[PDB]
Amino acid sequence: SWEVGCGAPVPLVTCDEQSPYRTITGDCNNRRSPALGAANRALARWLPAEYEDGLAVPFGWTQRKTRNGFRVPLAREVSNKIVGYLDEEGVLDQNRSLLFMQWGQIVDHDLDFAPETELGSSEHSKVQCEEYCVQGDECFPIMFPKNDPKLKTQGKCMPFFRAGFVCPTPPYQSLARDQINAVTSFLDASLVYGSEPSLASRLRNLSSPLGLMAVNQEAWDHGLAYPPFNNVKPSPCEFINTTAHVPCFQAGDSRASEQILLATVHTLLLREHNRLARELKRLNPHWDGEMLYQEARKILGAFIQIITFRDYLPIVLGSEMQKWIPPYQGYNNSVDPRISNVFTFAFRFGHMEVPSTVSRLDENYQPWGPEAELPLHTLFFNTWRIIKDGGIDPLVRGLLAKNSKLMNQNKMVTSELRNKLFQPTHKVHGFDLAAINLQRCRDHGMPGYNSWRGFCGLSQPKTLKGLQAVLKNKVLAKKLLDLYKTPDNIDIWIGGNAEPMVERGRVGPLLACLLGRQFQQIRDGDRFWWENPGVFTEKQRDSLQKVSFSRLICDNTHITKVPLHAFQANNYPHDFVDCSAVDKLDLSPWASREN
Ligand code: HEM
Ligand SMILES: *[C@@H]1O[C@H](CO)[C@@H](O[C@@H]2O[C@H](CO)[C@@H](O)[C@H](O)[C@H]2NC(C)=O)[C@H](O)[C@H]1NC(C)=O
Ligand SMILES: *[C@@H]1O[C@H](CO)[C@@H](O)[C@H](O)[C@H]1NC(C)=O
Ligand SMILES: *[C@@H]1O[C@H](CO)[C@@H](O)[C@H](O)[C@H]1NC(C)=O
Ligand SMILES: CCCc1cc(=O)[nH]c(=S)[nH]1
Ligand SMILES: [Ca+2]
Repeated sequence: SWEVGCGAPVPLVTCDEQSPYRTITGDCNNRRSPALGAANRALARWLPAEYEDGLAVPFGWTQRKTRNGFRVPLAREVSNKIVGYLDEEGVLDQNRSLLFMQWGQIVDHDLDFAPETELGSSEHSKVQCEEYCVQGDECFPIMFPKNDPKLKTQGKCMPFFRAGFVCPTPPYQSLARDQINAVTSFLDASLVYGSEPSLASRLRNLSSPLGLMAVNQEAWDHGLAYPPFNNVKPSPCEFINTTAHVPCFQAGDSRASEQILLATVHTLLLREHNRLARELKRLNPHWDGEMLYQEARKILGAFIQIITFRDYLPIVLGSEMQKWIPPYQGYNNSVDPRISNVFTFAFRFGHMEVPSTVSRLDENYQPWGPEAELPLHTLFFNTWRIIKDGGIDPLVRGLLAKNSKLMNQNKMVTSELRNKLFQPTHKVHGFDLAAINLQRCRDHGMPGYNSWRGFCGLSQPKTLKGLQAVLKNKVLAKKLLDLYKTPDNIDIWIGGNAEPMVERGRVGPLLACLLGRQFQQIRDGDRFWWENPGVFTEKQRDSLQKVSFSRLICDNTHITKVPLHAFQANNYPHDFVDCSAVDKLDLSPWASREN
């Protein structure tokens, strides 16, 4: 513990407190310590950072300094040697829908973002990074090992910039460098309304006191809306299809359009907002557009929070759920609702659930179109497919009917992601997320696998016979030790995901513990949590207890047949049923009798 903080977070804000609304920035959630949970501030450090210089230097950066007596293996090599796999045969989760994979990234984006640093624009310094792959300052290239096929096709490194950090943008001394978390730690739909007032505003429709969110002009989904277009260029969305010339979406989170399905749900969530703002004016026609806005925004929030804690997490967590998330017992102010720096690495167990393809299913859930099933790698920043081909409905059916990819040690991340990822400003569909995840753990200064085993009060294996036992996988261990000399150097992401999944869940014991407390801290520490008295009425809570993704789709698309359990893999037409048989959100409890 040194000092009271570091510079670069907005010095002064206000808290109306009497306001029964969340700020946009997340300030004023907590009267004791305002900035807690707030956007554009440092991620929380549950354990001390770890760097070659103990300050701002990532491990491996040096080429001589070894970690714990050994050099760290290149990210790209553990990815290839342990993470890669060819055969997509048999990798689907028999009981997890694609929706299952698709809510984690939605939730992930509500909760955190490490702003990646590229700094200036007029930059050849960017050219130095990718073309020549020059190490230095914030560029920190992932070199390819020998015998790396990409080698013959994309020079000798995948560019990779470090993550933003508190105080300077340049590194400093006398304190461990902390990465920034640009969104709000709370589960407050800040991936839809923004985390900066500036954005929140331009995101709204202010030309009508209807409390609506802004929607697109140039196009519609045969009646329904589409988020406005992110006006700035270049546009990775245009790049993928210059002919199409269709840009990315304007939404709270800046990552909204990374892959088609994500913008799919982002669209459903935006519709849901207006949908309410409309009905809130039907029942309460005496409110100002501001109120419509904040009430809808309030409502959309508990929804996210319900789906997430009620239906999502109990199956991600399984048997270690009620351990870390025993039923609600009140808003504990002494709780740090800040998102941990190592949580942002722990939640991307969500990558190993992403399957290689994405299909558009017709209104009878047979393949819509002749190119009905598409390769996932053609869907990064792909908005033209939605707009100029099908709309949201087709893709929403595949979300309900298609499976997610089950995690499996010999088959961890699909090539659409391992070899063919795409990245803005980069013109090639040749990126490795797995490697980026790894180069990332270092970039932040993550403690190694065993510091996290121990911290979670779990056996921290020292040996090879010691490791095998814990993953229950003989050769994954061998491979790991060969690549990572000792369990202590294994970068956490793969370390955490390398464990088998716990009873009924989809994550190993370590991630179970890392996630457990982080979600227990977003709730307990949320002054605006939908279940805490004050924030909602018993008549209102009652209503909120009825929501369902199924309903979400029914209210904001033209689908008709849906499954009662949107996540438990559902098959058609057996598991599917009509919208009428699906409970709705009664909006009666919000109405105000003016007299
Ligand atoms: C493409 C990508 C996805 C799907 C096709 C995808 C999916 C997920 C899910 C389902 C997650 C959680 C359940 C999840 C979490 C996080 N991701 Fe990931 N993701 C795709 C692509 C990316 C890319 C690119 C990044 C950037 C990584 C970097 O260091 O540059 C990425 C990150 C994350 C992440 C870290 C978030 C943060 O704190 O900034 C998750 C928690 N994903 N994804
Ligand atoms: C780029 O986007 C354009 C714009 O839609 C696409 O052109 C269409 O693609 C399919 C062809 O199978 C059908 O929509 C039409 O036959 C095409 N129309 C036009 C205007 O050509 C094109 O498919 C995309 N191609 C790339 C580079 O992805
Ligand atoms: C704002 O709302 C008005 C009133 O319905 C509507 O005419 C207009 O299209 C909306 N603008 C945006 C950008 O949503
Ligand atoms: C899927 O998981 C749920 C858990 O709620 C279970 O009840 C459902 O029956 C399961 N069905 C299948 C197809 O495994
Ligand atoms: C580290 C940045 C986080 C991130 C970016 C992105 O584009 N998609 C996802 S899921 N996460
Ligand atoms: Ca948030």
